[PDB]
Amino acid sequence: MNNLKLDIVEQDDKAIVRVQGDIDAYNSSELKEQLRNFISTTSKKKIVLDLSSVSYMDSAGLGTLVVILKDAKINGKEFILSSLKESISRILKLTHLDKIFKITDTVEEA
Repeated sequence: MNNLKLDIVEQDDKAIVRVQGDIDAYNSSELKEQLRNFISTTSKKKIVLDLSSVSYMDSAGLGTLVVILKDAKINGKEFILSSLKESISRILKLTHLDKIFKITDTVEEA
């Protein structure tokens, strides 16, 4: 219960958010609406969505990142992701999302 979490930080000039959970319809449901919150709450234009705890990501999870971007552009901000597992990494390049939201290995790319 209450498995999906988000570890938002801004205090070093980058809105880094360690997602804590995997992403199917039990969690993409929630990871979405909380990340749409995050995009509004976060004052840093630079979001680094650190997926270092995600491993599985379903089609509802894919569409969620596409939601998060569109809310970024509403908010006039950047949207970047980080910490790509073999799965997750593939599932960003699988729809060319790696050019849409960039991607980074680490904060040294971000």
